[PDB]
Amino acid sequence: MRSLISSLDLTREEVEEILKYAKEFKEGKEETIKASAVLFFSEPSTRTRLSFEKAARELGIETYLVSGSESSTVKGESFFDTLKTFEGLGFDYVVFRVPFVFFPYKEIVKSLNLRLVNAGDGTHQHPSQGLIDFFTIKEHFGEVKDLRVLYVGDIKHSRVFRSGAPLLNMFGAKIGVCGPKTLIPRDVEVFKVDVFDDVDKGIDWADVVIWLRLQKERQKENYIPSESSYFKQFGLTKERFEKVKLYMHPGPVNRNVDIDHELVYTEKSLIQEQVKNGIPVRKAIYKFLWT
Amino acid sequence: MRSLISSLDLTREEVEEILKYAKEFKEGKEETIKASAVLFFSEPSTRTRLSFEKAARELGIETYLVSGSESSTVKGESFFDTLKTFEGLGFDYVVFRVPFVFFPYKEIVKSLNLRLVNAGDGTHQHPSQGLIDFFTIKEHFGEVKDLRVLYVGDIKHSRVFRSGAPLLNMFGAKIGVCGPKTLIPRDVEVFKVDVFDDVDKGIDWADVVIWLRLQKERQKENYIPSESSYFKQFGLTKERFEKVKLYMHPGPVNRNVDIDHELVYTEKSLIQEQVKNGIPVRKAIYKFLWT
Amino acid sequence: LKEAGCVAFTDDGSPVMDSSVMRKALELASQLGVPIMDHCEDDKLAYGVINEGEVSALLGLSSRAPEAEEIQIARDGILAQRTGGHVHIQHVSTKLSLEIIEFFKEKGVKITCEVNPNHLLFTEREVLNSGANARVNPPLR
Amino acid sequence: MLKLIVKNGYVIDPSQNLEGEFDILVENGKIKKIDKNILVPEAEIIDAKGLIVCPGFIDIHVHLRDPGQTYKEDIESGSRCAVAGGFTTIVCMPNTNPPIDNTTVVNYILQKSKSVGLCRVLPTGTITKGRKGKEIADFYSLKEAGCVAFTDDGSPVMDSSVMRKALELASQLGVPIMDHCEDDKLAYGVINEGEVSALLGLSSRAPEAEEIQIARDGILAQRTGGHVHIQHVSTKLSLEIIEFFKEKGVKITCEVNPNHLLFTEREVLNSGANARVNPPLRKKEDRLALIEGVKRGIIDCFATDHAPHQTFEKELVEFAMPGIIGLQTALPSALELYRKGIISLKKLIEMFTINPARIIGVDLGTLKLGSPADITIFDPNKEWILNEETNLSKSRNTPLWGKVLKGKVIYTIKDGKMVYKD
Amino acid sequence: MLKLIVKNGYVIDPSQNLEGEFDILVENGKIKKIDKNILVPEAEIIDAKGLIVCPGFIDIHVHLRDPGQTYKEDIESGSRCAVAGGFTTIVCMPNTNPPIDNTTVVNYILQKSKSVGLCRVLPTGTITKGRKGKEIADFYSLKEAGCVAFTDDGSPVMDSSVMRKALELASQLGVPIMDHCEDDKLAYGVINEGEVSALLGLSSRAPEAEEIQIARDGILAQRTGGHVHIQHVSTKLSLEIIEFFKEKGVKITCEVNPNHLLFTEREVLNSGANARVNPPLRKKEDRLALIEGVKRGIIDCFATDHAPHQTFEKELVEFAMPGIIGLQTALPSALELYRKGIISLKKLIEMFTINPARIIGVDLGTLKLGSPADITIFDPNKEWILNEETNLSKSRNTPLWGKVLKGKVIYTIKDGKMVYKD
Ligand SMILES: [Zn+2]
Ligand SMILES: [Zn+2]
Repeated sequence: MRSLISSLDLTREEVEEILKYAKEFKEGKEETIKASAVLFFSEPSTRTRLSFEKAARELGIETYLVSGSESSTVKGESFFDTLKTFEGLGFDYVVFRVPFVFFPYKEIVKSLNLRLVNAGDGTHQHPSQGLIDFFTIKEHFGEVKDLRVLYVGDIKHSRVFRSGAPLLNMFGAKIGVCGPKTLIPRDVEVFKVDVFDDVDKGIDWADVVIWLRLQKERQKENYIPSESSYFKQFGLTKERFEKVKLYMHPGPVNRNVDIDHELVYTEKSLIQEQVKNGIPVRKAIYKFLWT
Repeated sequence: MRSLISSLDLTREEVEEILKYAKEFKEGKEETIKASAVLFFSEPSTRTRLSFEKAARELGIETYLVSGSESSTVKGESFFDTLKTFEGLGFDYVVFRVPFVFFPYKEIVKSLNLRLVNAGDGTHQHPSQGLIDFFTIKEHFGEVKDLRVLYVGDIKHSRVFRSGAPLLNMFGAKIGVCGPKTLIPRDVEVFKVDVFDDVDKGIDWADVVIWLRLQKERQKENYIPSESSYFKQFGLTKERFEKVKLYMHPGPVNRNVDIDHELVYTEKSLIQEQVKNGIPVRKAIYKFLWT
Repeated sequence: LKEAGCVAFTDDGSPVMDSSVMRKALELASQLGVPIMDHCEDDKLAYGVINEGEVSALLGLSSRAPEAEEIQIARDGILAQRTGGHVHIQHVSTKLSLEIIEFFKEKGVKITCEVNPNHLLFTEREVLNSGANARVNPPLR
Repeated sequence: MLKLIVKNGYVIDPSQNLEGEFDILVENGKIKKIDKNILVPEAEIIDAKGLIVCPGFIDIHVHLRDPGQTYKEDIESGSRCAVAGGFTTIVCMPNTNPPIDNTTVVNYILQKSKSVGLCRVLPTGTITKGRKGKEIADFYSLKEAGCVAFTDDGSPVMDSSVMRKALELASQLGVPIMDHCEDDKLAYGVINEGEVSALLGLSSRAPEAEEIQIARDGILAQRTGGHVHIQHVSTKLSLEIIEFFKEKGVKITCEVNPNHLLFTEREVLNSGANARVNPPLRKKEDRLALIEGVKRGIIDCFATDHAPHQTFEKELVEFAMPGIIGLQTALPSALELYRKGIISLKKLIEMFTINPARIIGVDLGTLKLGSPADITIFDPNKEWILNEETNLSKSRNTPLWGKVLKGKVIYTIKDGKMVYKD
Repeated sequence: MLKLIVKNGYVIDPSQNLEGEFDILVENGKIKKIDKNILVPEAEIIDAKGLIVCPGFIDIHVHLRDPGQTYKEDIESGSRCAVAGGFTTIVCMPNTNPPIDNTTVVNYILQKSKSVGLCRVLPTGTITKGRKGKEIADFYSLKEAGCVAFTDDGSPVMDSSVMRKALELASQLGVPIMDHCEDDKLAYGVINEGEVSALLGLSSRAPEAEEIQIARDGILAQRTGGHVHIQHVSTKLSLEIIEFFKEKGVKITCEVNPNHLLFTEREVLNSGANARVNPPLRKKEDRLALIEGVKRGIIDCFATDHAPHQTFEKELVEFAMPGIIGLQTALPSALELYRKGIISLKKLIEMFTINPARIIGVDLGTLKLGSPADITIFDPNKEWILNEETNLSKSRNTPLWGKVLKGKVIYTIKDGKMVYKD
């Protein structure tokens, strides 16, 4: 049973093979995978769940949905027991999104006759979003090698950054981060990153900027004073628009916090392209794991 | 329209016929039932709903899900009106799980052009779990006749016990119960049961022990002093493991309350077998009612 | 209330849970020459729907313990003996209830009781034949 | 000594129907032989010529105030009073601080009592956590650690479902509930609702508070099949209700405080706060009812309710802590029932020995061959006074302080070892 | 035997500056004589030819989980691990359930430990009632019952006035405060704030949480004249701050967990939840700083922080209980400092014996004539593995599970009595 838990477990060859399938699926490739999948979205994320679900259904995979965990929290029941129940019910795939960090995972994954697809585990990994962001950048520029890719925002809590940065690094891109200094890990050097204090300097350096969703929670946690000050310091404002080359944004946009309400759909925006590329990348992941 | 509300309404012949189908479905029988089913899980129970849903889908039945009742509680709207709406929408089956006791039911069932499948009604009945437990025991021993089957825990609130005990009795098994004395009905003799005060004596007598899920609620209700004392008095501990012959557990395990966290998957455990047997038994129920 | 025409005081269909309240009501009512009519059913032991017996065990319907009634009858006979008030027990449904009432009558205590003809006709099994039309407080035993 | 002989004494073991002038041979802490004129060379000798020999007394109701109130009494001073009054087994109440509601408190008491080594101390646990009345305590862990009964003493359980649940769980474990019966809505004042409260205007505790809860407990014991033990009966109506349930085969037992046999509510006028107790001393009619209850077998045993409080807790009746001491004073108190031809001596002994032993389900209160050598030796006619010279309690709270007492313990033998000598 | 002789072994008593090949005569549980070739007819003999003989080890930081979590460990299983690892005295932490904040819990532990009879168990009390941080505990009753120090371990004291007050009251009583230094506003995550937290996104515990509280504690010890003992130093800045205050004559001591000497935050990548501990395993630079701290005398003693947790409490790092076991594993862990020529053998022994003895103010950790015969006998070169065959703890939570260890206890002697044999 093959699984996809972390971008750190992918080899170059594997990324090449996934992105090749993704491009074929984008170009109209059809395939039938005769399998069932449970979409276990303990943490709900409609956009991601619909994307995995529609990817699976277009491949002929029967999909079953557990959402909210359906009132989360079965007391006394582990994540392992839930997965083991899925195995007993005969599911081929489990696509899971959970609010905790699934670590360690190697030995648990090995003990299960399931193809596990991590759709986001806390603050740890979101491999398909990493791949989608990589694919989108690659579709635009041809190659990612030597590109200067800036992530802006809450790096510390970002499973999307942790999934994309290592993929981009593996293929020769240069990563930068910019955000509230309270939200940049002290050893962010593990990702081999340039650090900008000032988002304007970051924007001038970048070929492409990836605004990460700012969660309102960060204000109450004292990482930022307010959302509107965060927008002024770090967001894509109308003044910054003239300078930005190209930009992306993974989750749903927090308008006038991450990105100006007028700037979501522009000729410099690849935001809608990432939405479009999610299904073909997730079809490629199902296919990749069907061995 | 045939329905399955209660294990008390099943004749020997009917149980024989259901378990025959269940065994054929376990051995790989395929069948198409051209029908629609609504899964109406007012009380959510992911494991049971997935099992009924996957059973139905593998038979080609189109399934529709109403879960949480989707915010429960339509004020002024009865359970009858909901069922009558399902009938008007043309559903063939209604699989329902509700937090109240559906009683009386005979005359309501008679008035509806629907195949009703009780997936749990409060503290009353859960016929498919009864049958699954019966089937699992029978798969292991060949016959249930003369077996000593011990249920441990909250007998008073147990629809699983009320569904299984009469089936096992009908085929010549001997039932025992053991639990907090506050949770044993005073007239539990209606089920023709041996009563053990001490779970160790119960374990020595039993061929198979069925640990019933202890709900944390019972502590606040003063039926038990604490979950960890309950584990010590009644649970499957590591010391008890050496003495236990074989054991089962219907819902999700409340680890270190019902069963020690290390003892869920062992060579003496039929817990994962019950999960496995749920789909074939529930396929057999759909088939049984398709007349 | 007595001056306007009330002939007795009851919290029917609720029990009085505080014994001092029941004691006080008996004192004041006896001073006025009128009885207390009591719905005896301790609400900690009787909050379910039918008798705690074979039908509740079989079906899993919540139950009302016979002791809820007996405990309150005993309480009421003790209070009537100590206050000299007249208590009237509203709907006796068990044998132990009748043994306790007679215990106090034999002492000259002003305790009376009545029976619902339905408890003379029907048991808890009527729940299996008439459904909710057999639902009553205290239950058919 | 390997071997001990209690010589020349008048033996009464009611559990065995044994009376007469026998000697007793003790070996390895156990009753070896009972026989006319016994001798073994250099076996140790206790001379009981002119004295009564019987099984060691058992008091199923003692406050040792240990832990947490050990300025009133402790396990050592408690166990000293116990043996000085003929007791080789006592049962301590759980209203200590911290209360006996976890196994750490249980084990502290067992190990401390083992060190003091005078007297078997058997703990009870609470019915509810903290005795707060809201959540049932852990009966199972508590019973397994050594608790022999559950009580919320000196608080009542007000929720009947809680009491019903406690009886169910305790019966499942084979142990009784001991209940302090006094409805807190009817008993929150200081003395009996009678002539003294009317006269003086002191707040009162209605007799019905006790009776209501006794009736409740007998009904619950009948319906659950549990064993309830009524802790301190003080009225005639209480005894009529208990007998109503006994006559039905209900497992209901009761005990009497020798103080309710001696004293009425008028003692408040003579001893002030030293007559303040829960439940209160009632009227003459109740006192005589209790004596008749002891005579006619409704009351199963004597139990002191030894409840030490300091002198500063015993000044103005309104503010006094309720309780009377009684371990050292129980025997001579019981003995005036005997002198007044109300009970036989055998009957007196039953009520201190085999009767309380059967209530707590212990194999003691007996001189059966093979049973532990817990033996009491007394003089029914010897006079003394409980005062500063003779008091072993850290407290003095008794209406009998300074009165002449008749009947006294000469020896207490616990497991073949002498632990008290007059 | 009246008399015991430890024959043929290499004796090291650093407190007395004694080393060489001597025999030891023990009588009535005390060190009688130390001399070249000793013999007394039919005095009992222990043959220590080829082995190191030194004073019994003292561990001032052990969780016995007793009362209340005895599925993890108890006083007996704890005292077994202790003696199997050379320890004749251990100091138990107060974070039990119920916590050590009253004399009943203290006395339960003393009496239980006395029954087990292997190992001196010295309790500590909490700093605050319930370890809730709001009210100071009863230092006086607790010290008088036998507590040797006060700690809120494993919680920090967040209110500086509370810590100041605790130091004042404790110094008045002649006892130290043991502090778990980790500011709860800066340390509420699961692992070190370093490369592993950045990489994986696990919540972190800032090194400054520890340093801020160490600095605070040294300032308070200087101003109050109290003795503070820092429980588990894990960074270089921590050691620089401790030394800043030592150099001023401030009574501040510290200990190191052998696990912070062996392992960095990367062990989280190799052992998962078995590397989860408070304070966390830090970086390579901190590990080497600690070793230098041990070498240059800033760190006063080794203390295991033996912290048993079950396997189900050690799965996903996010949800794992913090703690590592280490009683049985301390000696061979320390011994690779010796093998790597970082510390002498004498120095190793000091840090297990007289150094911790002086921190808790106990007259142990010594083979002085007249002192109790607490003696440890070991083989610095003998190999073994901690696995199911050799583990005496009810738990297994250590990154050393299944690794080859070098250095092992052959005998543990407590009060002249052999209590552990290889
Ligand atoms: Zn008492
Ligand atoms: Zn610690």
